[PDB]
Amino acid sequence: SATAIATLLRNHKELKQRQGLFQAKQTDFFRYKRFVRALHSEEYANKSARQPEIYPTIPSNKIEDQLKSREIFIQLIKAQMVIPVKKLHSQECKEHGLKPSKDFPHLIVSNKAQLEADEYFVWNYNP
Repeated sequence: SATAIATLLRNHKELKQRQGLFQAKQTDFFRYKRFVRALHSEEYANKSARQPEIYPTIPSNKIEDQLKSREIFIQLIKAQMVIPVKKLHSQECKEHGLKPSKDFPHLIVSNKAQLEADEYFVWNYNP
């Protein structure tokens, strides 16, 4: 179910996912709110319409939506298929013992995953 959702949304257009440098490998990363938009995409709606037993349905009441959206994403964090990260500004890479790249931002593991809108996450899963 964590695996099922991640497999379905791993490349979804609404993640607007970019490549960054994570522990020295090129890694896709995205903001939490754009993952929520993939949960509201029509792909997810049709798969939860047919297998609500695997893909949990997103209610329409706005606050049950928010809670069901984070419940789902927390399932991905616990399965270790996404990792919360910090996206470093270039001037910050020397504080962390890194050197900036022209083509990619540096990402480092984040202390806590409080699931705010623009929190960044890297994928840690390839189907």
